Amino acid sequence: NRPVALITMATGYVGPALARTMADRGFDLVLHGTAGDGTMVGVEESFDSQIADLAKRGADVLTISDVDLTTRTGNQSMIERVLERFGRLDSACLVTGLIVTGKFLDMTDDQWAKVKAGNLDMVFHGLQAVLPPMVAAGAGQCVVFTSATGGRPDPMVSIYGGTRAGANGIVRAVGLEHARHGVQVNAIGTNYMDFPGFLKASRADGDPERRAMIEAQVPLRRLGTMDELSSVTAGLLDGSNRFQTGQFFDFSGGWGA
Amino acid sequence: NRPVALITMATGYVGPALARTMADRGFDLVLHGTAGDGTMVGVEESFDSQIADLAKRGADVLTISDVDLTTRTGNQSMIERVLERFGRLDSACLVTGLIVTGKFLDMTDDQWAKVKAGNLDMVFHGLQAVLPPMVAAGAGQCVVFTSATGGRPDPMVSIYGGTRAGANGIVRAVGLEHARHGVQVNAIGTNYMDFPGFLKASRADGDPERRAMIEAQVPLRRLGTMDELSSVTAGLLDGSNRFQTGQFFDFSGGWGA
Amino acid sequence: NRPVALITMATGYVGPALARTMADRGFDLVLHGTAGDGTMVGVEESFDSQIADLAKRGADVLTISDVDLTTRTGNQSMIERVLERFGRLDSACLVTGLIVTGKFLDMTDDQWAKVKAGNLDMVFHGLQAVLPPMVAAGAGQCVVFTSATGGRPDPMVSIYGGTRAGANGIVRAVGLEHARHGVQVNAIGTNYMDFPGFLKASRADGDPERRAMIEAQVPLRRLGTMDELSSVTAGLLDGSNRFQTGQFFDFSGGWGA
Amino acid sequence: ENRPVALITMATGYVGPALARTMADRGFDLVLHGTAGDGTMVGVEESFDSQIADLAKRGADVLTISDVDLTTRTGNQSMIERVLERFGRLDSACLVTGLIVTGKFLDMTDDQWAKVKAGNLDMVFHGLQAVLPPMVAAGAGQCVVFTSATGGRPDPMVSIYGGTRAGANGIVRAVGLEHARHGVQVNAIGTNYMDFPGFLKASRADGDPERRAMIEAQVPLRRLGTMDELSSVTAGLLDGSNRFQTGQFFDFSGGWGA
Repeated sequence: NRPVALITMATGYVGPALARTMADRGFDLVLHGTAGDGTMVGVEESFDSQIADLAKRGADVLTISDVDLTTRTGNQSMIERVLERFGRLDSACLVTGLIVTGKFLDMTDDQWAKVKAGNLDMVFHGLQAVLPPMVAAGAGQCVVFTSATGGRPDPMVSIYGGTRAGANGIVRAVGLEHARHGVQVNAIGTNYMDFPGFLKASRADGDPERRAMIEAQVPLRRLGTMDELSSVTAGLLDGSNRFQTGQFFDFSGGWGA
Repeated sequence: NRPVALITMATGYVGPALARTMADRGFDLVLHGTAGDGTMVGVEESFDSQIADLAKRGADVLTISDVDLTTRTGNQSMIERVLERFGRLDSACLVTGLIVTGKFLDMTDDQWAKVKAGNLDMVFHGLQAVLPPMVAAGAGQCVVFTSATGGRPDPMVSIYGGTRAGANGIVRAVGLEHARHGVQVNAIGTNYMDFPGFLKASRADGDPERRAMIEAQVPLRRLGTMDELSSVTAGLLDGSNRFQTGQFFDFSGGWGA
Repeated sequence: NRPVALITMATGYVGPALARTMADRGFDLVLHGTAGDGTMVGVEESFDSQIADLAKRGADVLTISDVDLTTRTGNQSMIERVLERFGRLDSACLVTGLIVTGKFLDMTDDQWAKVKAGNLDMVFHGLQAVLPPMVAAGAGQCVVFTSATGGRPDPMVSIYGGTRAGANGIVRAVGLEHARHGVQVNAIGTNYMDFPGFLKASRADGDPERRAMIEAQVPLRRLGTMDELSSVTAGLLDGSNRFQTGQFFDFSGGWGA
Repeated sequence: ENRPVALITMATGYVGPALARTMADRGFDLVLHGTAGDGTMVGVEESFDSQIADLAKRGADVLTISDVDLTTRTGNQSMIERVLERFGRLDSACLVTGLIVTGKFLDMTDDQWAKVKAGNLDMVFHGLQAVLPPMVAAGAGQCVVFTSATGGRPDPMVSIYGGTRAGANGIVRAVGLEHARHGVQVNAIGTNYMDFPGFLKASRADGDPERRAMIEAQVPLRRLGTMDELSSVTAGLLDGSNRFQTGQFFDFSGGWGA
């Protein structure tokens, strides 16, 4: 019997690559994201284009694209649909967050209201939904993607970086509370990754002059690739490492060290 | 003229002792308080008994008891009133939070909203109100009280400790973002303190067998007094130390070491 | 043109397991350790027996067991022999440390001198030996095994825990000082692992119920295996992840969260 | 009548002078250890001849100790033996430790490595071993070990120095927790960008405003810390007013180590 791996926001960021890598390791996948083709605001790899590659790797694919992951209902709905299809949930990769930057005294009630939703509510409702089935099974592995800024909340990223630290804080407590059930909850915070999502936050967009200045701010003088991030993320979701929980791993080329 | 120091939730916890020593250090006082049934500090010393003593120490007191610090309007209104009374704001001690404990999967949507309001809203709107008058003056010292759990979000205090950890991160960024203006924003996190609030929550206010057990959980084998906590807090708000900002300080007899 | 992977104290702990998986990933190997067989003073797997298996996995092997890794000579010499055999060093796993425990005030000038040599001198000399060949090549992946006590130096393990924390600090700085040359240097710190060393130093066999008392102390209620550890270790040395450096990874089932 | 005793090492510079004045104001008798001599000497920012005079006007007696090697058991053990014979008690101790060593990690020699270990680690291990017995017997005591803000963020060009300082904090943490049940506190203060010679020389900005202008700009609060500020914070951990912190590390670098 093939285990199941849930990957939220799987139309972009690490989802696609992680989906291919998790399939190779013998997992069935339940991708969540934005339904659509390459010409979409939040889609860089479509479901159908993915389902054909994951099927050649021997994986069945449930897809979910009609849930507000910032609410209890949307998260519980996703999990209820995952369990009726496959009847199990062994791994969950909850990608969370809304990026908002600027001066702390220019932040508005709306910005403050919506950064808590992306960075904290997605984590709280996401974990309340994925854990119950893992607790009953006696084994599970979760990876909550927060942000490297949570490890070092810096100026001009105050509310965004602070709430991410709160997310990592929740992850630690939750990772240790359910460790005695064989369920692992860990956090992975990235920064300076090579994907269009981060290219929108920083006005580099492949610009050689602006790209070089961004690559200069990281100790390893390069941006991270989704092939690298998927490898380490799968290491915490493929049952090959069951001795880490409640921890936060900075993945930013030495930036968050 | 005398420097002005604001103290929130000043009827309990560190408020009383802090105002006593700050007056001894030459500060005028703005004491904020609340008797709302849903508040964590409580009423340990009434403003009626405090203004009497603090006036014997040479301080003029402004009292505020009709503002909700979980909202922008309440905080902004509170700062309108201090600047009309004294025309300046130098030090600010923002006590925040709303205690909620339990197993992560037993948390309700309102317990999750009550902790976001106490632990994060009071800080976002509190800091957005005290900083402008300090930045204009080019000087200022702020201390926001979070909790020792922010440095170690443990099981059974997942969303409390977690949101405290998010507030400590906000403090880090804000304390650095406004360091250029000579503004200090630090955060103190306490635990195992000797005051009616904690004594009653742990059911050790009239129990010797309980206190002995409770105190054995602190490396220093005792509960911290408010004179100790005010002495440490006053050193970050009396002008004697202008070289620490954006930092978190554990105050728990080593529990958070 | 297979890349080379150096592993030290490869007769026990992670050495044996790591070698196999590194061989599985296409690495020629250089193994340091002691001579003997059958846990004969730290020999969990004799070199004679390892090369046999590592050869079936298509990996050449060089053995070194006559150097003192607490000195500049032994380390600089060990690398002289690695490069004359293969002419390259792409990965290095430096295992370091001599265990000492007891009351801090009962420690002697001898115990203090010993733990410094195992926990600090080995790291300092080791890194000065493996880095040069990687800096020249422009690529390299190093891992220094310290101890989970380095993330939380506790009583009864003061000098041992502190010196480990010193090792981590070095690894942090060194990992950042050479990230611009494309060289990674990270640290792993374990505790409660299922291997003769910890088992003997914790009364594993003899009071076998004591093992249950020890497992109760780990959040995940188990001892880690060298397969899990080698999988994580290999992931920082197999070239799949080149976006982390100067970081410390606790590996103690959450005990260091 | 009966005054508490406070031991301060390396008292001729850094924080010792400003710390000795505020401790005496708080009613403490003092034990000053330093590399004694006149102001014209290296590391001597304020001679004991002048310090002792100032502290007596503040109502504090003073004992001087200037012939011990604080990197060895014999030195610290002797220092404390002479402290007890004079005052019969030891209540507070501020152990200043370390020896600055910077540069690229590869360029580090066995002698540099051996020396940063003796300054950042040997002084801590032996110092705490000598200070704690009388404090434990007295059921109460407070120690502050001065490491370095680098211990909180070991950066490039300061590897072995910051690394060993990190270990120093780790020892302070373990030792601070192990003896908390005896009423004894041990904490660590790590500073940087302080306005005093030792740092001004290391940073290569002693007589240069242009370079110091750059140095201060590296600090969030855009200035260098003063010994009055540091002595104030330090005295709070040694004057009996705060007995609820131990095994902790306090960064004091204007936000640089936040």
